[PDB]
Amino acid sequence: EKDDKDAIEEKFRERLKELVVPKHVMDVVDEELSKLGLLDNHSSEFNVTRNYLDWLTSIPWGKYSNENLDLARAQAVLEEDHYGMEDVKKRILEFIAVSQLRGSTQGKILCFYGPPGVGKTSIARSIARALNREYFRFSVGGMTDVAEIKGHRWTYVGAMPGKIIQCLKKTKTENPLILIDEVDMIGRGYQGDPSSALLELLDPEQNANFLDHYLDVPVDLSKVLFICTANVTDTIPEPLRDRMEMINVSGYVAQEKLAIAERYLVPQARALCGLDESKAKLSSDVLTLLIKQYCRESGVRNLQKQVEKVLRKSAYKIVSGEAESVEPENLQDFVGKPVFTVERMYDVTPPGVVMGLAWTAMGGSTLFVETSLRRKDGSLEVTGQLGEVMKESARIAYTFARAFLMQHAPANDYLVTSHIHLHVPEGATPKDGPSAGCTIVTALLSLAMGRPVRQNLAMTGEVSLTGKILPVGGIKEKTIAAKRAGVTCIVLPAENKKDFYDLAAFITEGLEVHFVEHYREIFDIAFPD
Amino acid sequence: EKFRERLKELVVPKHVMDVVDEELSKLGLLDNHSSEFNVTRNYLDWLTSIPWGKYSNENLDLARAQAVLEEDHYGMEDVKKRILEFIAVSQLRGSTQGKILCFYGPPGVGKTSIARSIARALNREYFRFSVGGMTDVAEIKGHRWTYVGAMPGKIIQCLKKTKTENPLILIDEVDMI
Ligand SMILES: Nc1ncnc2c1ncn2[C@@H]1O[C@H](COP(=O)(O)OP(=O)(O)O)[C@@H](O)[C@H]1O
Ligand SMILES: Nc1ncnc2c1ncn2[C@@H]1O[C@H](COP(=O)(O)OP(=O)(O)O)[C@@H](O)[C@H]1O
Repeated sequence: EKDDKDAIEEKFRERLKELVVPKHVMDVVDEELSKLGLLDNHSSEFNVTRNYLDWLTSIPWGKYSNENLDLARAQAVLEEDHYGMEDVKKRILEFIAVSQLRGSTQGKILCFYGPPGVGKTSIARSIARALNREYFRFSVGGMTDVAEIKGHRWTYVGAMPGKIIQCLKKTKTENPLILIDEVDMIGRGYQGDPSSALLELLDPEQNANFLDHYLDVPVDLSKVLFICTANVTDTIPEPLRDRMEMINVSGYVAQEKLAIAERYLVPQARALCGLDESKAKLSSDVLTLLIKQYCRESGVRNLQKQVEKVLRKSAYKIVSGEAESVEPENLQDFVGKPVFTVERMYDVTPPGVVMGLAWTAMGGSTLFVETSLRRKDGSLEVTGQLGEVMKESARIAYTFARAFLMQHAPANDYLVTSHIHLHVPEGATPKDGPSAGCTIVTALLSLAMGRPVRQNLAMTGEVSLTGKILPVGGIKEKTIAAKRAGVTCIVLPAENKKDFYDLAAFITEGLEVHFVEHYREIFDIAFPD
Repeated sequence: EKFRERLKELVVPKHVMDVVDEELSKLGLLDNHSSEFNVTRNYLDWLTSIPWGKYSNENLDLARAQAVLEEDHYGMEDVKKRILEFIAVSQLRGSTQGKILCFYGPPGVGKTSIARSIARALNREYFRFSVGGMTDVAEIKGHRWTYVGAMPGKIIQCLKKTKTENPLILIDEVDMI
């Protein structure tokens, strides 16, 4: 009757010899071992007990992983592994200083929202490497159930604990670092609870006594590192966001991205062919055209897709025809074909038509605004996204434009006595709706005066009904697109003054900027006389 | 294992490995009695059934196309001329143009017949789905799996049935949108 112990029970005690299991597991193991010795092989509970003891002994209970860090060395690792993220490194070094007084780990939980292709997942690896800390990743994008994170009922046959516990086993961790991908993209289902379970993951006091369905024990992890990723602020659940340590990451400028590609992406890519690193001929010139053709997107995702394929092509060829240092002329040969055209395809802008800036999940983008005549009464017809907030902002803009006209040029009654059609592209968040307020006005006055703007001028601003300008969100992301599209001048609200000066270096030089409080100012700027 | 057999021929893109593996792994977690298991199996079946990176061969000639055009229909001097222009341009590049092709005329003139003839000319697989009188975008994009009798996008369907990456699709009655 005890013959069944020799087969499996032997492996349990040997793995547990070093483990110092907590207070709750004192009585659990005693109960489990006693049952396993006396229950038959054909018993359902025997199989469950076998699986339970196998998991408990595999879990790093009480075997401490020695967290070692150095202030100066950690800083260097960040510099070495990644380019940019200046603010992020500072913030992370601030954490290191915090932990050093505390004489132990600190359970500050960070998140980086913003455009993709910034390297959120890779930054985490470097942080972990700098902190000599073990790392694992969750994808909340597909998180749908609590039974995913907390496991299934122990009683149920063939049950398995949650992802966090699976993480605990595999990495042999006591002080883990955790990544949480796409917090904003939480899945749904009949168990809509994982959204609120993320809240449980936030507070260290709820991380402590974190119940697992299979382990029949609350799991005590306190003061543990976590990193999260997102796209835009609004999409994150409010109760999570309010306590979460919200931090932004910026996009990449042309020359910034070029150096990144050469220095990091190419060597990582060159690894995947494995051919000799020196006398590589992926010079700036080759990459400059890759920028123009593929890299309309703010991040490096499309560049990475291209470059990785460039070196994959090289690998094949080691044994496929004479490459003869295959890796400007032969750009189209090696890749295939050009794709993208000039962004400003009507640099000679029609009257009634102006371009502005808007923000999107994928990154900052340039959006065009067109007005058209459809030919007492007079009306504006609005098209595009049919969201109510777009309509009301336009109505405001429409009326102010009329108001502006009646004092500036009382003789003209173009806008007053006509039906005008207006179109706006779909690439706008709710907050971007107001953001493109003045652009409409300009377009309307452009259509009314029948003259296009001072050439190559972009702009972003909400307009009051009496014409004063109001603050807008996402200045960082919007400015990138402006420089990308190669605008001469940007005019912004006075209250947005701080944000621009605080940006990266590269974007600042070669851009004319004026700060505005009232639209009267923009009128004179946009139209010389 | 059977999904792996399906994936053996129709290999998914490199970023889809994780999605496929994740679904298959959690299928192992879900009991075959659970509601989600049945839905999961459908999702995986639909995913694997798509001919990812798999396309039937295309052998073609402009002169042969004219012979097909002549034998299938009489007349349409201008129409034959117009369509051979696109065939010529497509042959030159060896790939599909950015610009797309549409035909207008009286009902029963043979607009759909031309489409069938072009497919036969190119030795190309053919499918047709109608957009005449539709008002719901969800008809195009399908519905999420939680819907009772979950049904995907029509475009996804036609790709699956044709068992190719490069099918000839007739999107009829675009005017009646
Ligand atoms: N600023 C940067 N410096 C160096 N490498 C970078 C930078 N930004 C991105 N990368 C590269 O991005 C890769 C990973 O990108 P990833 O984290 O998957 O993107 P995302 O943050 O959009 O999910 C890494 O291999 C890394 O080399
Ligand atoms: N010029 C033609 N020569 C031969 N058959 C024709 C011709 N025009 C139309 N047809 C016939 O029309 C039938 C179907 O027409 P269809 O494609 O439905 O027309 P439409 O697209 O205008 O509604 C086919 O059976 C085909 O034989």
